[PDB]
Amino acid sequence: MRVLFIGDVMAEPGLRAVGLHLPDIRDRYDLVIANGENAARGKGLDRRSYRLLREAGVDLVSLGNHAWDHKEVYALLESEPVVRPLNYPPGTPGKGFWRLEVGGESLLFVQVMGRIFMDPLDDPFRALDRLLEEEKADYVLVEVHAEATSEKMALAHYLDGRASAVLGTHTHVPTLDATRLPKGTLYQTDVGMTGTYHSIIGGEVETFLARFLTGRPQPFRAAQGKARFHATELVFEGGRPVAISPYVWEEP
Amino acid sequence: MRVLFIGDVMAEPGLRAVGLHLPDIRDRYDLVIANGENAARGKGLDRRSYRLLREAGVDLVSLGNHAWDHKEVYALLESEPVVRPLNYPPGTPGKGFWRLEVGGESLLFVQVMGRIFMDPLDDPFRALDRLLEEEKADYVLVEVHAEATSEKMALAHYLDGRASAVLGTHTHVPTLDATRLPKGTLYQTDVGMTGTYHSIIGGEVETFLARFLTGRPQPFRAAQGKARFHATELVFEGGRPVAISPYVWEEP
Repeated sequence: MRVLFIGDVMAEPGLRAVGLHLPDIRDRYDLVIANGENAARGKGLDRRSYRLLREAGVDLVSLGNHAWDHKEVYALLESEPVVRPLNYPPGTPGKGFWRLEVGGESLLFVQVMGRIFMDPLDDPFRALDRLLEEEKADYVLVEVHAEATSEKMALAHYLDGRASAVLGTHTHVPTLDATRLPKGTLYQTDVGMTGTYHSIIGGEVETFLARFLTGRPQPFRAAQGKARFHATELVFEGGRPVAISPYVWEEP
Repeated sequence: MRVLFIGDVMAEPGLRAVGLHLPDIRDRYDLVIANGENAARGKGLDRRSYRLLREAGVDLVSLGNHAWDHKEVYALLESEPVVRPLNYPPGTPGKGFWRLEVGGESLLFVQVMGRIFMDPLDDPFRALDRLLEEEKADYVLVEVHAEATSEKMALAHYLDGRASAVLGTHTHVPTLDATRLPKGTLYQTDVGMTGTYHSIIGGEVETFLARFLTGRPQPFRAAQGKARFHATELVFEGGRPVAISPYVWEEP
């Protein structure tokens, strides 16, 4: 099977890039997965954004810690192809994984959340052991939403030979390190954000700068401008991880 | 002038890569700068590491938060082309910037330390303002050694039009976002590490994997393996930043 994972869809720019370009390339994949944690104006996921992602060809959407920003996410999380970090404590709405079926083969998608430099949560390492224990598929893709590169790599290595591929997100900047670990698992530190980089982490330049220059609070505002579409191609065949390719498209 | 910035040279592997490869391409540049903060076994810069980097063709070595690990740096800081973060408080040994000379033109190089998810230091934003006011040069290259991508992009935009180029480091993974800001400043979140990626951030996989699984301390151990040479090329001509290009060389 051929899978395309779309990195963090920011606000309008991110949504526009996906809706504008994905249709032109959907023919090339069996499944498309995209992180839509900030798909709604730069904060949370809402019904509108979700429908737009799906209409562009997205089969499954992952979140992050900005997942509870909208009340519209709960409805989505319980009846739609949407997943929040598995890493969350018991009694947390939604699912931490999703099983995708395609042409006789299955793919288990798991999103997990890093802990260093972030809010304390369940051990992502052992949460993955428990999940891989009771859930089997031909291929396993694990999204590591985290700040620390070492933590992402520690998870990749801990998952080597078990997961088919491990892709990191949340850092909003694409990495040039796509490779395969010793036991054959594909890995990339960060797929990057899809949205406009004519910003600072997707936020409005002056607003974030003021945030850094004054040390005082600043209303979050999403930047607007031409965007970039960042995703990573993954090929899985023979129960094996075959290739990983960072992809990029620019809004004319 | 053509400047080459070699990203965080890790341990012996990093050193081996620069020693073997830099000599082969040195003639292509007027200036070569390399972050050597982890050059000594992974922690600090010693006489052997520095001498090796200089022998390969490195004109100026930068440090960072691991600059004080090896006490041999203090003597190096007083007489050799070595700089530590400008960001540090008064009374800190060594210089925080350095002026290089080529073909009559001048290059002001400055390294600055990030503050988010790091030990608190002076405001780098206003520190750069103070430096750029008193120090002038045909060109200005700023190294932003930080963990947070938002802080690196914030420093880049605050420096737009003022610095010829702004390159990030400390993350140990090259970013595929080399571009130019509105006022013409060249930028890149992270040049990446030069050393063996058959590890995690350069440490032995088991060691760091044990740190995440047990939550108990593990002394740091540098990993040995085949290394990669990661750097970024900078073209400065006519007094304007002309181009930025990530560079890669794999050790066979």
